[PDB]
Amino acid sequence: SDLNNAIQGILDDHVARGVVGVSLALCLPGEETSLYQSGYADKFNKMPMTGDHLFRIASCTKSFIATGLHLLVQDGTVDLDEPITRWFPDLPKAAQMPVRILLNHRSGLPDFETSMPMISDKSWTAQEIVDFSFRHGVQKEPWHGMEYSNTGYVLAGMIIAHETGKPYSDHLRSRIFAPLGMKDTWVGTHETFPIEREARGYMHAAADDENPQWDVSGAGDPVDGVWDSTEWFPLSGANAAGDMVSTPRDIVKFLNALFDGRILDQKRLWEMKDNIKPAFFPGSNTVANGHGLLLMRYGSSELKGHLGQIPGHTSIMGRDEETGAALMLIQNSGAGDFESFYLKGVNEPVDRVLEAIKNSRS
Ligand SMILES: NC(=O)[C@@H](N)Cc1ccccc1
Ligand SMILES: [Ba+2]
Ligand SMILES: [Ba+2]
Ligand SMILES: [Ba+2]
Ligand SMILES: [Ba+2]
Repeated sequence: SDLNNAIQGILDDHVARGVVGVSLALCLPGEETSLYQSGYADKFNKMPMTGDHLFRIASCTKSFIATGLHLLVQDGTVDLDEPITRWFPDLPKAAQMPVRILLNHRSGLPDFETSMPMISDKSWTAQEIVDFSFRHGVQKEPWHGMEYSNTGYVLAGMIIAHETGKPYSDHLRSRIFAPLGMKDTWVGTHETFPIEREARGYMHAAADDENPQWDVSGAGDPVDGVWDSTEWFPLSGANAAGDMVSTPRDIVKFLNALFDGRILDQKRLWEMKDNIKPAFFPGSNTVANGHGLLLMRYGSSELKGHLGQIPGHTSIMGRDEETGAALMLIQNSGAGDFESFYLKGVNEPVDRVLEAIKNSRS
């Protein structure tokens, strides 16, 4: 179609800007998932990006942890409004923290991401990360306002594990990956994934990388204007906040099933996607969030899904509720600064795609 051609052109233009590679999966109503790629999986080997290359999805993981949690709500063992003192009795302010605040970025919890060394081989524990957060972050009052929280999701993961008696990867695999045939999806803290299949991730030595969000010391020198950051950070360090590995294809599988109502009942899905308040994420198109899903605005279209930033892999997934379209776009270029083109600019091709879809429907 002319749509195919416009979309490939969008991805082509984006890599021509200096993005190493990009992988897209897009499903439209009444149609199969279409896959598109441009540029390279591996910059130095000049290996072409395919629909089978795996990426670290970063915070897109949170949508799966939220889903996992809401599933345990359905099982009747968890209440979205009950205090987390049940699982975390000695956690400061826990009595003011209902289960839901862990998912909605309004808990005031101290965060760990900006203090955590991104270059490391340390195997982290969920509790280590929690203790590390309280050591290095600033805690605010629950319900102070929205401030993006990775710690809330780590604690969510710990609930999943206590309520099921196994690592949270087991719950996500049996209740989500298996039933939907997501065969190319892994949970990084608790599962070994095949590195040889992963697209390489690239941090760019860019001029607009002024205020890096990460401790990226120990990097060494850039080759051809980039670092290969694929294996800088062990995924256990992100844990339930960003440890998943997947393909745009598998992500769209998840997204179709979620919005179709084939995972969560009507009430848990409404909670995830419709029970919303305003939300900010620096550099991004985020305007609101629910309990596991961000609302990201692209002119006259909006996606409900998530963004993900983990060194070298930059992702946007979501569902446009008006058009029915589900998408996951991951590039293997990034930087440290939220406002860098290599981070924030992942939104440009996304915006262009939603407007091309719109055109072909007008
Ligand atoms: N926006 C993101 O995708 C990152 N917060 C994911 C992440 C969590 C924890 C550590 C590193 C990375
Ligand atoms: Ba500086
Ligand atoms: Ba390492
Ligand atoms: Ba509109
Ligand atoms: Ba037209």
